[PDB]
Amino acid sequence: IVESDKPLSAEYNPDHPLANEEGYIYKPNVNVMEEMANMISASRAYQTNVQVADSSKQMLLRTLQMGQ
Amino acid sequence: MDRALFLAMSGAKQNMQALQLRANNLANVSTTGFRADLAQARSMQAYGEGHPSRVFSMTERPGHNFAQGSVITTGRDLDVTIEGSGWISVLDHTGKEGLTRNGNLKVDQNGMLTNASGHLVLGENDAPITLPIPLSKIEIGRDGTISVLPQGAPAEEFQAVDRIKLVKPNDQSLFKDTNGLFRHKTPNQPYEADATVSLQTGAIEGSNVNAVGEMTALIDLQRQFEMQVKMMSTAEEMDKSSDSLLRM
Amino acid sequence: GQSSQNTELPSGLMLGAGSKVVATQKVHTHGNAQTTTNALDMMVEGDGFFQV
Amino acid sequence: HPALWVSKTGLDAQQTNIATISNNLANASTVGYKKSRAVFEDLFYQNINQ
Amino acid sequence: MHPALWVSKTGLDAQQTNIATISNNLANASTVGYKKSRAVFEDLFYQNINQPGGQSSQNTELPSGLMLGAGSKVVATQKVHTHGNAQTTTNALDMMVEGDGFFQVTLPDGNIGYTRNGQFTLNGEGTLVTSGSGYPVEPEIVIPEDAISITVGTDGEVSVRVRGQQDNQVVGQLTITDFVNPGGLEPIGQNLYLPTGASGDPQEGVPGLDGLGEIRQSMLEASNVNVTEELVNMIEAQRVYEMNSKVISSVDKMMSFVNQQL
Amino acid sequence: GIPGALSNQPPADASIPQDVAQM
Amino acid sequence: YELDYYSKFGHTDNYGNLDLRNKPYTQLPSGFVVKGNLNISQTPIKKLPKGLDVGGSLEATNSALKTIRSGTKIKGYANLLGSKIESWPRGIKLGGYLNLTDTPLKTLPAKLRVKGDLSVIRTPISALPEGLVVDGNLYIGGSALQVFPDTMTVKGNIFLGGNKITKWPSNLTLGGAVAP
Repeated sequence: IVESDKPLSAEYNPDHPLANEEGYIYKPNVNVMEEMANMISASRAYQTNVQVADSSKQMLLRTLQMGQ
Repeated sequence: MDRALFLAMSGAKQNMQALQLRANNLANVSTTGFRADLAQARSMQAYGEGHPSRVFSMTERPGHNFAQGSVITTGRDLDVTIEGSGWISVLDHTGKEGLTRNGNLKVDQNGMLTNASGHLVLGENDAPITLPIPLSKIEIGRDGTISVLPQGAPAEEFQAVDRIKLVKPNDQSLFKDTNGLFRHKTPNQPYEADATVSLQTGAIEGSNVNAVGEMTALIDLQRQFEMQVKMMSTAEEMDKSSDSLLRM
Repeated sequence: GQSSQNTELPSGLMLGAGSKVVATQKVHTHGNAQTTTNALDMMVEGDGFFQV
Repeated sequence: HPALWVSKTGLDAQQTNIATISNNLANASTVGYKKSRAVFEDLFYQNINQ
Repeated sequence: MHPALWVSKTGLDAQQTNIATISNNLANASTVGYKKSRAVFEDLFYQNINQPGGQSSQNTELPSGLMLGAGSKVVATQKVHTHGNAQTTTNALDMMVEGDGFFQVTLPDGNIGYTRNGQFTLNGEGTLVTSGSGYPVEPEIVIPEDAISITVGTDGEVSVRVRGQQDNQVVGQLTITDFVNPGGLEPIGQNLYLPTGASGDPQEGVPGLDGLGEIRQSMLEASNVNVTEELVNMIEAQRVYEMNSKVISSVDKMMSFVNQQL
Repeated sequence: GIPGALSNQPPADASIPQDVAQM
Repeated sequence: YELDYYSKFGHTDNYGNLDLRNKPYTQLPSGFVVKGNLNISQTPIKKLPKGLDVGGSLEATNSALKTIRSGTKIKGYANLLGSKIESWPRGIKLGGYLNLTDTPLKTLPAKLRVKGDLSVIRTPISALPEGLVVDGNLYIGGSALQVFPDTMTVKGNIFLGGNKITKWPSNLTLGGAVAP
């Protein structure tokens, strides 16, 4: 697992306990749009590999029945 | 089934908890001497064998907004507000000393000086302040000194009887207890009576809840809550699809 | 209710139950004076109450 | 909202001033009456995000 | 949070501070010797998103060199120490400073606080004290009981008239303080200022020599607030406040569409 | 191996000399 | 290039951990202070500024780090596996281990104290300085060492790593053993 190299989104929360000398606090660089695409892409990619395995499972069965 | 259902469920549950924390601040906008509670999220990774891909998020209360509240001018002698930073020492019904910021004082039939919530206010002797029963004019000093006038006494009899115990400790060492009284995180720690804090007599300090700050937190908590719910839905959708493998 | 013990951490999270009106406090500030021509209406200057 | 009550102090402060002005005008014929002036002063200044 | 949400929120908090300091000025629109304050805004830091290297001059006009701001903030509530108009009163114990200078009073804690308010009076002992809380004026000036009038000269030389003898007897001399940077003084309420590091060391001298102002008796310094300026800036602050509310709802609607459509 | 890859073990840190010293 | 006041602000988290992984920075500001861990691995930095104070750990693996100025303070450890450093300065305040595996290190200051393990694996170092005290293990595998100092203190186990030791210390208090 490799973390994204995007800079952390700095927010001005000067009264926050964790604020730095300039009153900035940093928050994760997670972008909603790309994480939603990953949710869609991973799920659709997961389900199509089940289809291949299920189809490949049938082909092995028909080979067993070959000749009889 | 995939453990991502519970990973997203644990985030959705915590977003509700942070929502309730912000809800208490909005329910307490008009409360006297009320310090708004801060809410944030902490990332705690699930260390163990395997790829480091599962990290939980749980909400916490890192601190409180110790800014000065909105001062209300009431023109009442027994109403005081702390100027700048400070606290008032009071003991609750359990006789446990705790710091408060509610300066809406009152005098009972026995003469003991209490606040709006009934907590006895401490003084120089570190004992609850008791005033002579038949008073005629009560004036609270700017530094906390209490000067009273006996009933029928002439004007030149403004003798002081007590001094309000004002405490100004570090705001990061105080936690809000179960009854709204801030106490030291380290137990059995004495409260030193500071002589620098001042009272703006004739006014009441309101709450420091930033209504916009809570509203913008709400809308972000809603969206993050809804996105994790979609993660729960797509987790069971994948699980249902990956069930025809054993469907020979 | 474990006393203290990491109040700032998720284990020590505390949620309030809301707010309520605790008392309708009477403010006995002295009012102004209404000078009338009636001979039977009377006023107290300061602390004191009529008894009926 | 802090600005709500900062202005509310000004409303109350000016009300006290007007009450003294009316008292001075009411006793414009009183013998041996001394006029009075209301003294204004600002409240404490609070420190914000440092 | 979506970074666009917090960027707009800083604009809302900046205007809230602007509204707070603008209501305080109108509240003290009749205070004697009150100095108006204005909220000073400045933009926050810009961060490189498409180039974490930190070189903002390479391709700044290109997507790789894009920089996004973090919002706005109020950097200071600057006091405008302009001289105010003169109020001519009948009381002989209130004074005024013509030009630069600050009166000196002794606080209960021991140190002295500097004021432009000249509303003074006498206590039971007769010392010159403030008309409000009653803090004595430095240096101490005690008026004898036999005195019938108070005369404060243009250089602060206080003299009283006593019958049975001609010529006024001098009982003290006022002395005012000036600062290199009076805008750096800390307001503490009750028309008092405390010296700070940014203000500089106090410069004390007779009121009328070395560029100092002159003490005027039976005269008061009006507040320098401009009620029309506050109303105009109040109009702008509301509209800027509303505009930052519109974008926050705009971001909220977009994000609500994402999880409702996808 | 991939460079910059995260580890599945608590991150040896500062306080408690124990981590600052033991490799 | 150089690191400015605002350049470092983009590489700092809420706990002041400065991450410069593969960033094209060549130097840090003089008298630099970092609250947390500093990571300068795979960076073209050739020399650390004088007066550097690190509240965490130092990591400069596979980097161009060659020179360190005296007076540097490190609360944690100094991980320099694969750097270009040639000599270790005297007076470095180090609270952890010194990992110099795969480094061209040649000489070490006398009376050096390491509060943890010391790894000079695959280094051309010729002789450990006299008075060297190590509170952890000693790694000398693949190095040019063949003679030990007369007096040295290794609280842990000395690991030879293959090189033949012809001379042993006369005064050596070892809490462990010696492994080839």
